[PDB]
Amino acid sequence: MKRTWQPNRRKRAKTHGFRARMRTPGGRKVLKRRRQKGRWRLTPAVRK
Amino acid sequence: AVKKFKPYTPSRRFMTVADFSEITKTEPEKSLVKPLKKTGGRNNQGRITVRFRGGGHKRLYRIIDFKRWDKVGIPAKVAAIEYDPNRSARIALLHYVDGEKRYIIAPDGLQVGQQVVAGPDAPIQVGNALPLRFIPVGTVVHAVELEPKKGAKLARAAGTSAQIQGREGDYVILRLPSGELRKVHGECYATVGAVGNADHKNIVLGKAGRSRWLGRRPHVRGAAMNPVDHPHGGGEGRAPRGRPPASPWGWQTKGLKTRKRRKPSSRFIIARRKK
RNA sequence: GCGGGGUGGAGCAGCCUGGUAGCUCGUCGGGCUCAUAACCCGAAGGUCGUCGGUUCAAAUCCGGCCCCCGCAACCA
RNA sequence: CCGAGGGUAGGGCCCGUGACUGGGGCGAAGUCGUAACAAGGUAGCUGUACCGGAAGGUGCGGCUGGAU
RNA sequence: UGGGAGAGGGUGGUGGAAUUCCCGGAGUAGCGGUGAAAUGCGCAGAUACCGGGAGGAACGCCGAUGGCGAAGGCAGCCACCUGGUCCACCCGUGACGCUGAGGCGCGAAAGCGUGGGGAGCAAACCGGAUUAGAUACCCGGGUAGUCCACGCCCUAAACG
RNA sequence: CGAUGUCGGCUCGUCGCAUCCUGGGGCUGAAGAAGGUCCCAAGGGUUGGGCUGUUCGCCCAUUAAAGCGGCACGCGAGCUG
RNA sequence: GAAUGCCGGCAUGAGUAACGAUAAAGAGGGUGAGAAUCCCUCUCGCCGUAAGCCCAAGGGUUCCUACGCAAUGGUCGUCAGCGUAGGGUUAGGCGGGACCUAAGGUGAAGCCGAAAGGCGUAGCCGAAGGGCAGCCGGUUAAUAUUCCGGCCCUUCCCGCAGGUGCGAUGGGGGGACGCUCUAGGCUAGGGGGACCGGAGCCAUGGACGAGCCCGGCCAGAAGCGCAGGGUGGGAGGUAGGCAAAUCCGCCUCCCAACAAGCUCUGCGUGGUGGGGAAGCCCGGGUGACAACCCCCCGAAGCCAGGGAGCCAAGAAAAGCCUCUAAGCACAACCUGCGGGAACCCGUACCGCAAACCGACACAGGUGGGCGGGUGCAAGAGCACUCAGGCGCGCGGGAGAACCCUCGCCAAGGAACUCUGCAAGUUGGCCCCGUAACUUCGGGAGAAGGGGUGCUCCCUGGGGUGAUGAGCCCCGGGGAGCCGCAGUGAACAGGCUCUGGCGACUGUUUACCAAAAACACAGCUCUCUGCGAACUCGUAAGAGGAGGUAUAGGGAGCGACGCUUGCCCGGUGCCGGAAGGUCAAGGGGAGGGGUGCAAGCCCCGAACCGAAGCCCCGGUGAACGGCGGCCGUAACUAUAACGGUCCUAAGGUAGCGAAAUUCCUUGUCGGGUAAGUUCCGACCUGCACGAAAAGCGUAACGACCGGAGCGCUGUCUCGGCGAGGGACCCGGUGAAAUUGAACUGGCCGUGAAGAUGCGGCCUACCCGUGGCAGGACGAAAAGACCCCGUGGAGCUUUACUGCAGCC
RNA sequence: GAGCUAGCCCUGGCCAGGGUGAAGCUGGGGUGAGACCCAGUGGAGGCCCGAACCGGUGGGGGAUGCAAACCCCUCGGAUGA
Ligand SMILES: [Mg+2]
Ligand SMILES: [Mg+2]
Ligand SMILES: [Mg+2]
Ligand SMILES: [Mg+2]
Ligand SMILES: [Mg+2]
Ligand SMILES: [Mg+2]
Ligand SMILES: [Mg+2]
Ligand SMILES: [Mg+2]
Ligand SMILES: [Mg+2]
Ligand SMILES: [Mg+2]
Ligand SMILES: [Mg+2]
Ligand SMILES: [Mg+2]
Ligand SMILES: [Mg+2]
Ligand SMILES: [Mg+2]
Ligand SMILES: [Mg+2]
Ligand SMILES: [Mg+2]
Ligand SMILES: [Mg+2]
Ligand SMILES: [Mg+2]
Ligand SMILES: [Mg+2]
Ligand SMILES: [Mg+2]
Ligand SMILES: [Mg+2]
Ligand SMILES: [Mg+2]
Ligand SMILES: [Mg+2]
Ligand SMILES: [Mg+2]
Ligand SMILES: [Mg+2]
Ligand SMILES: [Mg+2]
Ligand SMILES: [Mg+2]
Ligand SMILES: [Mg+2]
Ligand SMILES: [Mg+2]
Ligand SMILES: [Mg+2]
Ligand SMILES: [Mg+2]
Ligand SMILES: [Mg+2]
Ligand SMILES: [Mg+2]
Ligand SMILES: [Mg+2]
Ligand SMILES: [Mg+2]
Ligand SMILES: [Mg+2]
Ligand SMILES: [Mg+2]
Ligand SMILES: [Mg+2]
Ligand SMILES: [Mg+2]
Ligand SMILES: [Mg+2]
Ligand SMILES: [Mg+2]
Ligand SMILES: [Mg+2]
Ligand SMILES: [Mg+2]
Ligand SMILES: [Mg+2]
Ligand SMILES: [Mg+2]
Ligand SMILES: [Mg+2]
Ligand SMILES: [Mg+2]
Ligand SMILES: [Mg+2]
Ligand SMILES: [Mg+2]
Ligand SMILES: [Mg+2]
Ligand SMILES: [Mg+2]
Ligand SMILES: [Mg+2]
Ligand SMILES: [Mg+2]
Ligand SMILES: [Mg+2]
Ligand SMILES: [Mg+2]
Ligand SMILES: [Mg+2]
Ligand SMILES: [Mg+2]
Ligand SMILES: [Mg+2]
Ligand SMILES: [Mg+2]
Ligand SMILES: [Mg+2]
Ligand SMILES: [Mg+2]
Ligand SMILES: [Mg+2]
Ligand SMILES: [Mg+2]
Ligand SMILES: [Mg+2]
Ligand SMILES: [Mg+2]
Ligand SMILES: [Mg+2]
Ligand SMILES: [Mg+2]
Ligand SMILES: [Mg+2]
Ligand SMILES: [Mg+2]
Ligand SMILES: [Mg+2]
Ligand SMILES: [Mg+2]
Ligand SMILES: [Mg+2]
Ligand SMILES: [Mg+2]
Ligand SMILES: [Mg+2]
Ligand SMILES: [Mg+2]
Ligand SMILES: [Mg+2]
Ligand SMILES: [Mg+2]
Ligand SMILES: [Mg+2]
Ligand SMILES: [Mg+2]
Ligand SMILES: [Mg+2]
Ligand SMILES: [Mg+2]
Ligand SMILES: [Mg+2]
Ligand SMILES: [Mg+2]
Ligand SMILES: [Mg+2]
Ligand SMILES: [Mg+2]
Ligand SMILES: [Mg+2]
Ligand SMILES: [Mg+2]
Ligand SMILES: [Mg+2]
Ligand SMILES: [Mg+2]
Ligand SMILES: [Mg+2]
Ligand SMILES: [Mg+2]
Ligand SMILES: [Mg+2]
Ligand SMILES: [Mg+2]
Ligand SMILES: [Mg+2]
Ligand SMILES: [Mg+2]
Ligand SMILES: [Mg+2]
Ligand SMILES: [Mg+2]
Ligand SMILES: [Mg+2]
Ligand SMILES: [Mg+2]
Ligand SMILES: [Mg+2]
Ligand SMILES: [Mg+2]
Ligand SMILES: [Mg+2]
Ligand SMILES: [Mg+2]
Ligand SMILES: [Mg+2]
Ligand SMILES: [Mg+2]
Ligand SMILES: [Mg+2]
Ligand SMILES: [Mg+2]
Ligand SMILES: [Mg+2]
Ligand SMILES: [Mg+2]
Ligand SMILES: [Mg+2]
Ligand SMILES: [Mg+2]
Ligand SMILES: [Mg+2]
Ligand SMILES: [Mg+2]
Ligand SMILES: [Mg+2]
Ligand SMILES: [Mg+2]
Ligand SMILES: [Mg+2]
Ligand SMILES: [Mg+2]
Ligand SMILES: [Mg+2]
Ligand SMILES: [Mg+2]
Ligand SMILES: [Mg+2]
Ligand SMILES: [Mg+2]
Ligand SMILES: [Mg+2]
Ligand SMILES: [Mg+2]
Ligand SMILES: [Mg+2]
Ligand SMILES: [Mg+2]
Ligand SMILES: [Mg+2]
Ligand SMILES: [Mg+2]
Ligand SMILES: [Mg+2]
Ligand SMILES: [Mg+2]
Ligand SMILES: [Mg+2]
Ligand SMILES: [Mg+2]
Ligand SMILES: [Mg+2]
Ligand SMILES: [Mg+2]
Ligand SMILES: [Mg+2]
Ligand SMILES: [Mg+2]
Ligand SMILES: [Mg+2]
Ligand SMILES: [Mg+2]
Ligand SMILES: [Mg+2]
Ligand SMILES: [Mg+2]
Ligand SMILES: [Mg+2]
Ligand SMILES: [Mg+2]
Ligand SMILES: [Mg+2]
Ligand SMILES: [Mg+2]
Ligand SMILES: [Mg+2]
Ligand SMILES: [Mg+2]
Ligand SMILES: [Mg+2]
Ligand SMILES: [Mg+2]
Ligand SMILES: [Mg+2]
Ligand SMILES: [Mg+2]
Ligand SMILES: [Mg+2]
Ligand SMILES: [Mg+2]
Ligand SMILES: [Mg+2]
Ligand SMILES: [Mg+2]
Ligand SMILES: [Mg+2]
Ligand SMILES: [Mg+2]
Ligand SMILES: [Mg+2]
Ligand SMILES: [Mg+2]
Ligand SMILES: [Mg+2]
Ligand SMILES: [Mg+2]
Ligand SMILES: [Mg+2]
Ligand SMILES: [Mg+2]
Ligand SMILES: [Mg+2]
Ligand SMILES: [Mg+2]
Ligand SMILES: [Mg+2]
Ligand SMILES: [Mg+2]
Ligand SMILES: [Mg+2]
Ligand SMILES: [Mg+2]
Ligand SMILES: [Mg+2]
Ligand SMILES: [Mg+2]
Ligand SMILES: [Mg+2]
Ligand SMILES: [Mg+2]
Ligand SMILES: [Mg+2]
Ligand SMILES: [Mg+2]
Ligand SMILES: [Mg+2]
Ligand SMILES: [Mg+2]
Ligand SMILES: [Mg+2]
Ligand SMILES: [Mg+2]
Ligand SMILES: [Mg+2]
Ligand SMILES: [Mg+2]
Ligand SMILES: [Mg+2]
Ligand SMILES: [Mg+2]
Ligand SMILES: [Mg+2]
Ligand SMILES: [Mg+2]
Ligand SMILES: [Mg+2]
Ligand SMILES: [Mg+2]
Ligand SMILES: [Mg+2]
Ligand SMILES: [Mg+2]
Ligand SMILES: [Mg+2]
Ligand SMILES: [Mg+2]
Ligand SMILES: [Mg+2]
Ligand SMILES: [Mg+2]
Ligand SMILES: [Mg+2]
Ligand SMILES: [Mg+2]
Ligand SMILES: [Mg+2]
Ligand SMILES: [Mg+2]
Ligand SMILES: [Mg+2]
Ligand SMILES: [Mg+2]
Ligand SMILES: [Mg+2]
Ligand SMILES: [Mg+2]
Ligand SMILES: [Mg+2]
Ligand SMILES: [Mg+2]
Ligand SMILES: [Mg+2]
Ligand SMILES: [Mg+2]
Ligand SMILES: [Mg+2]
Ligand SMILES: [Mg+2]
Ligand SMILES: [Mg+2]
Ligand SMILES: [Mg+2]
Ligand SMILES: [Mg+2]
Ligand SMILES: [Mg+2]
Ligand SMILES: [Mg+2]
Ligand SMILES: [Mg+2]
Ligand SMILES: [Mg+2]
Ligand SMILES: [Mg+2]
Ligand SMILES: [Mg+2]
Ligand SMILES: [Mg+2]
Ligand SMILES: [Mg+2]
Ligand SMILES: [Mg+2]
Ligand SMILES: [Mg+2]
Ligand SMILES: [Mg+2]
Ligand SMILES: [Mg+2]
Ligand SMILES: [Mg+2]
Ligand SMILES: [Mg+2]
Ligand SMILES: [Mg+2]
Ligand SMILES: [Mg+2]
Ligand SMILES: [Mg+2]
Ligand SMILES: [Mg+2]
Ligand SMILES: [Mg+2]
Ligand SMILES: [Mg+2]
Ligand SMILES: [Mg+2]
Ligand SMILES: [Mg+2]
Ligand SMILES: [Mg+2]
Ligand SMILES: [Mg+2]
Ligand SMILES: [Mg+2]
């Protein structure tokens, strides 16, 4: 049966991408959060 | 005169279609259509603000000339009478001797090849657009402005009419299609005659699907829902309203008046509606 | 179990708030009519379901017994 | 091959019969009213409509086979 | 061929009286209704009166014992379209006629369907009276219907 | 109640005897046949259907007879639902 | 030492279940230390509208080659999508970008919001839509419309020639459109040939044949031929297309008119460039100088923006063409020609799967194109087969119970069971034939029945072609042959009678309910005059609607037919400029404080004073409600009728033991041998009843009742057979569970159901296949129930607030 | 967080084959003209049978599964909401 994960590069980077995070106050705080923690990736990798 | 089908399917039994007889041009004037943004009932927040809307046939919007006082004294010939799906009426194409083309709401009795005109000096014949204050008292009329130069707003649906009961200063007294008696400014424009396609009310849609083609999605009774949904939701088995019959949002629906109290229009409504 | 009732012959008031039994019909006698009904004039008939208490006094207030309607009798 | 008939399936007509149900006819002295015949005490009859225990009533139109 | 009389029919238009409602005025203690009353309405201003507006329906006098139509039936006035009929002349065809099972059409009222319209009226229904009762007659209301268009129904004391 | 699955059917039985039948008896208002009533007896037996979820019951047709109860109203780590 | 404690480690079940579709294997030869498992061959079987092939997404080196086998692979492993290393993806023309817009997103102007932010015309962004120039072959271990060969084409820059009022983000045209049906001519693809080429073949009884087997093409510029698409020409006037305009629109006039012409596509041919089989002999070479022709079928694809019909009325923008304005006409543009210039990113590989989404090399999921042949009426159906791909990554044996899937069964034939649940029967085509009823369409594939193969003979019409042969497509008649049987295999309705509910096709609880539930056309009520009501938002702003009472919101009812009675006292709503009550505010009779005093300051009556409520009316397809007792007829019984109490009014029509009836399996009738169900009646309706609609109703229904025929392993009642497991052997090897265990029966006892206490009886030690009575077996800190001054959803005339509205 | 799901918006795509035969149009009949009748033509429909596709009715299997919804047989829609 159709499972929930149907990957899509365009959907991934438009939804969770860096520029998506940057245009929203919540989103910026996410990036601030992940920098503070030392996350290697601030953003889900997607091959464009 | 509406058109019946033989009952060769359960739906063809009662389904009736317009006769389309008065229509003489089966395709719109390309210089006068434009993309009609289908809304499906959603507003600029993306929220259903008018329930049960969507999924109907694609349409192009024929531009209608609800002003007509743009071209005082410029007569025009009746090119054709077409189909407009964005309204209950028919539209008539105008080939202005100016060389300009416009659509108007087709009245009843308007004939292709006749010439109409708009303005204070116009003749009192079907199709001419005059300022209200110049049309003889007692004559029917349509496409009426509510305020001068603001656009035709009254009597534009198929079959509707408006009769001029009398005058009083800068204002004439109209009987609207609702039966309401209203004072409208005399300088407001209107068109001699009643909108055509009177037989529009006798169309029997015939089956669910036809309603769906019209953009009209299925409607759910609050009685069929649950208390989180609607004042009439809940109850074991069927149930009477069990409370004053109400809408999903609380307010009552059987008699409760909703016109705004202090509305300045009230000074010009002479007699509220009828039947 | 919880509520209401029981009074001339029929159906009802009076009970709450003790001292008084009242209304319609019917029944009896008289009248009008040739006669009956209707109508009119008079009258009689209820010891208040029963027993027991309270009271100076109980249809009435409080118990018991009897009958008679009404509601409830749910969770597995 | 045809073929009496036998068999299978489906029709049409007639007759008998059937819980119950419909009105009808008749039946010396039942109950309820009083609808019609006098202007029958609201003239009657009528087609239709609706209504009512019942006769009937009422509306709409008609007829005199209505009176003074 | 020339003439005539007629509410014959269909369409469109339109006139005035009256009723009801609404608006303004002025005015106040009742009005309405009956056999007598009550319901009802009215001091939250009715009735009566003047002016204004809206809407529907029927057309007073003429009107007659009259006229027209095959019948049902047709009544303000105007115009268009259309049927019938009588008279005159004595002009044309030359028995081309009468009737009519069937068939077809029209067919008052009520009634039905789809739209409209709704003043007055009014089955149903409600109320007030009367009465033993009064699911009636009388009184106050009142919905269909009555009215228009289209389509049905096809009835009659459709009678002379 | 940190779970003992609950009616009925099916399958499989097994036990009790207050015995439905078959076996042995006394009394009888037991002539015979056939019944009634009680005693002894649990070895074996104790049908097929219509209706209802039904247990039960009623009915049809037979029978020697169409017994009654226990086994967590026997039996869902056996089935059914 | 216990917390169903936390972490880790190791046990138990156990050599146990399983090792993942029952499409299937066998032998020979190789390699290597080792082989059922890797390589090669021959045989067998499986897919073939796929299990073959090509795209897109997703994946991200998984590709190719060499060398490896510890782990991964459910066994093995010499193999591999595994480890190591090396290699491999080449474009002006394919895709995307340097082009265009769609929803949507962003957003100078602007608007709004405590902050953050929300809006918003233009513009910008945004694609699998528009627009735009490459086709056939060869080549590598691995890339190819990309390299190479051939033959084509595009844009930009510049130059030359000719032409022209040139010039645009500005005007106009075009782009530019649905659904169904569909003409002509093509092409893709396919069938056949007694014709053309071909290595070879003659078997086992026959055949040296008009025999067999295999092939008989692809691309191509200009032109030409065929078939289509698109398209009037000229003149005069002009006020419209927000400047101008010779363009476009409008009007008049003349000519042309199914044409033609001009133009643009498709197809065919076309200089030329390629391809080329079986068979054989080692991916190659030979075949071969291969031949490359005729006929038929033929698209859903092409011409194409084709045609007709219909209603539900079917994007935008650029490219492109045209018009002109600034300007500029030494320019510029157009046409032809030449040279030069032409960047960025993708390209490997899987891609219905072992490489994607499912934790797995997972029987699941995943959009597009191609998808051959024969027969069965057709077809993407079915069976078998081509190309091509596979035998599913444990095997060998055995031939028990039992389980699964499947085959047959004497006699009976639903007796099974809640139920014909299941499984039978029926089954395509053609012909004959078909009832009640009906809304006249239907019911209908009703029901029921006949036929169906092969051979010879005669013959009718059609497409092609030519009017003929040939091929191909429909038929008709006659005579025969064979079998148990002719849609001989596969795929392919059982039917009827009669109720309930719902009109109908639809919709639904993803993952226990598909229904009678929701929806539905239709009916009514009601709100709304437009800056509409209503909705979402603090707002701006949006939806409603670029709509306007024949429209839009809300509510009930639910096709259609015949209908929908009475009650307005209570609640809701609508109306009501009187009255009564009524807050802030107004007002200020008159009090109080303080001060020497002017003053400052406090309280405060009458009276004026909104909505709401009170009060007066209306209102049911508004919330709703629609009685009791007693008596009465010339047999009895029952009451048409009467008496009285109460109400706002006392349930009308129609229906009724009903999806509703308690007593109840009511009573009567039908059906049956027998009927708690069914149907038909009756009416004391516990507790129908009229838009939470009432009574019907053709048709429809994987709904729920009842009955019959057919036919059956459902059953009496079971038997036998098949294969996949179970069983045995080699390989790999779990799980929940588990205080420890040296873990028997009875009758007692015990916290009331004891392997564990007592008495007695039984009993050598340990396994294997089976069964499921017990271990109050496992799982789950009972969902029932109660408790907790635990929680959450829902309600309202509970309380108190708030939005909103007045 | 709407890469599952639900609705809507934009833009594309897909639905083998067979069956039934509405209006209309033609011809004829009919009539004063009509209504209408017949035959041919036509190809309508939330029409019919049935693949793909979308589903999920009944039964069986599965139940530490192939699978945290699967498999087999059967069944519903299949130009339309
Ligand atoms: Mg899903
Ligand atoms: Mg997706
Ligand atoms: Mg993407
Ligand atoms: Mg994408
Ligand atoms: Mg996306
Ligand atoms: Mg976003
Ligand atoms: Mg992003
Ligand atoms: Mg911030
Ligand atoms: Mg780092
Ligand atoms: Mg992030
Ligand atoms: Mg019709
Ligand atoms: Mg029209
Ligand atoms: Mg445009
Ligand atoms: Mg919009
Ligand atoms: Mg927006
Ligand atoms: Mg937003
Ligand atoms: Mg948002
Ligand atoms: Mg809404
Ligand atoms: Mg909506
Ligand atoms: Mg229109
Ligand atoms: Mg509209
Ligand atoms: Mg005005
Ligand atoms: Mg309608
Ligand atoms: Mg639409
Ligand atoms: Mg609804
Ligand atoms: Mg509900
Ligand atoms: Mg619900
Ligand atoms: Mg919610
Ligand atoms: Mg609620
Ligand atoms: Mg409710
Ligand atoms: Mg409910
Ligand atoms: Mg409900
Ligand atoms: Mg209920
Ligand atoms: Mg209700
Ligand atoms: Mg209620
Ligand atoms: Mg309410
Ligand atoms: Mg109004
Ligand atoms: Mg009292
Ligand atoms: Mg007293
Ligand atoms: Mg009294
Ligand atoms: Mg006393
Ligand atoms: Mg409870
Ligand atoms: Mg015989
Ligand atoms: Mg007597
Ligand atoms: Mg009399
Ligand atoms: Mg009389
Ligand atoms: Mg009288
Ligand atoms: Mg009456
Ligand atoms: Mg008064
Ligand atoms: Mg006064
Ligand atoms: Mg009026
Ligand atoms: Mg007169
Ligand atoms: Mg003469
Ligand atoms: Mg009364
Ligand atoms: Mg009296
Ligand atoms: Mg009297
Ligand atoms: Mg008539
Ligand atoms: Mg317990
Ligand atoms: Mg436990
Ligand atoms: Mg259990
Ligand atoms: Mg059994
Ligand atoms: Mg004895
Ligand atoms: Mg025994
Ligand atoms: Mg029991
Ligand atoms: Mg019983
Ligand atoms: Mg018993
Ligand atoms: Mg015996
Ligand atoms: Mg137990
Ligand atoms: Mg017990
Ligand atoms: Mg079980
Ligand atoms: Mg059980
Ligand atoms: Mg157990
Ligand atoms: Mg157990
Ligand atoms: Mg067992
Ligand atoms: Mg301890
Ligand atoms: Mg544990
Ligand atoms: Mg713990
Ligand atoms: Mg732990
Ligand atoms: Mg460790
Ligand atoms: Mg551990
Ligand atoms: Mg370990
Ligand atoms: Mg151990
Ligand atoms: Mg072990
Ligand atoms: Mg074991
Ligand atoms: Mg296992
Ligand atoms: Mg397994
Ligand atoms: Mg399989
Ligand atoms: Mg297979
Ligand atoms: Mg080695
Ligand atoms: Mg090996
Ligand atoms: Mg090995
Ligand atoms: Mg082998
Ligand atoms: Mg090999
Ligand atoms: Mg991966
Ligand atoms: Mg290894
Ligand atoms: Mg190694
Ligand atoms: Mg491994
Ligand atoms: Mg594996
Ligand atoms: Mg190994
Ligand atoms: Mg190239
Ligand atoms: Mg550049
Ligand atoms: Mg660049
Ligand atoms: Mg704020
Ligand atoms: Mg973007
Ligand atoms: Mg872009
Ligand atoms: Mg693109
Ligand atoms: Mg497009
Ligand atoms: Mg390109
Ligand atoms: Mg090319
Ligand atoms: Mg190539
Ligand atoms: Mg190389
Ligand atoms: Mg367009
Ligand atoms: Mg269509
Ligand atoms: Mg070609
Ligand atoms: Mg072929
Ligand atoms: Mg070529
Ligand atoms: Mg000009
Ligand atoms: Mg082209
Ligand atoms: Mg070769
Ligand atoms: Mg050679
Ligand atoms: Mg196609
Ligand atoms: Mg095309
Ligand atoms: Mg053409
Ligand atoms: Mg645009
Ligand atoms: Mg110059
Ligand atoms: Mg030029
Ligand atoms: Mg490549
Ligand atoms: Mg698949
Ligand atoms: Mg695919
Ligand atoms: Mg693979
Ligand atoms: Mg999984
Ligand atoms: Mg996952
Ligand atoms: Mg595997
Ligand atoms: Mg082939
Ligand atoms: Mg076939
Ligand atoms: Mg295999
Ligand atoms: Mg397979
Ligand atoms: Mg064995
Ligand atoms: Mg199998
Ligand atoms: Mg067989
Ligand atoms: Mg055999
Ligand atoms: Mg048998
Ligand atoms: Mg049988
Ligand atoms: Mg039989
Ligand atoms: Mg078959
Ligand atoms: Mg057959
Ligand atoms: Mg029949
Ligand atoms: Mg029927
Ligand atoms: Mg019929
Ligand atoms: Mg069929
Ligand atoms: Mg048949
Ligand atoms: Mg047939
Ligand atoms: Mg034959
Ligand atoms: Mg043969
Ligand atoms: Mg079938
Ligand atoms: Mg249904
Ligand atoms: Mg339903
Ligand atoms: Mg119905
Ligand atoms: Mg319905
Ligand atoms: Mg369907
Ligand atoms: Mg479910
Ligand atoms: Mg669920
Ligand atoms: Mg779930
Ligand atoms: Mg769930
Ligand atoms: Mg299920
Ligand atoms: Mg359900
Ligand atoms: Mg269903
Ligand atoms: Mg519904
Ligand atoms: Mg329905
Ligand atoms: Mg209706
Ligand atoms: Mg209405
Ligand atoms: Mg708008
Ligand atoms: Mg009917
Ligand atoms: Mg009321
Ligand atoms: Mg009231
Ligand atoms: Mg009220
Ligand atoms: Mg007030
Ligand atoms: Mg109530
Ligand atoms: Mg009430
Ligand atoms: Mg009635
Ligand atoms: Mg019963
Ligand atoms: Mg009954
Ligand atoms: Mg019964
Ligand atoms: Mg019933
Ligand atoms: Mg009931
Ligand atoms: Mg019962
Ligand atoms: Mg019985
Ligand atoms: Mg009984
Ligand atoms: Mg019987
Ligand atoms: Mg009874
Ligand atoms: Mg029916
Ligand atoms: Mg259905
Ligand atoms: Mg169903
Ligand atoms: Mg039978
Ligand atoms: Mg068996
Ligand atoms: Mg076997
Ligand atoms: Mg085995
Ligand atoms: Mg051994
Ligand atoms: Mg081993
Ligand atoms: Mg291993
Ligand atoms: Mg121990
Ligand atoms: Mg031990
Ligand atoms: Mg032991
Ligand atoms: Mg032992
Ligand atoms: Mg014990
Ligand atoms: Mg022991
Ligand atoms: Mg011990
Ligand atoms: Mg012991
Ligand atoms: Mg012991
Ligand atoms: Mg023992
Ligand atoms: Mg075992
Ligand atoms: Mg056990
Ligand atoms: Mg146990
Ligand atoms: Mg325990
Ligand atoms: Mg659990
Ligand atoms: Mg629990
Ligand atoms: Mg806990
Ligand atoms: Mg707990
Ligand atoms: Mg607990
Ligand atoms: Mg619960
Ligand atoms: Mg408890
Ligand atoms: Mg408390
Ligand atoms: Mg406490
Ligand atoms: Mg609490
Ligand atoms: Mg707030
Ligand atoms: Mg409001
Ligand atoms: Mg999604
Ligand atoms: Mg199809
Ligand atoms: Mg057929
Ligand atoms: Mg046509
Ligand atoms: Mg089955
Ligand atoms: Mg299957
Ligand atoms: Mg189908």
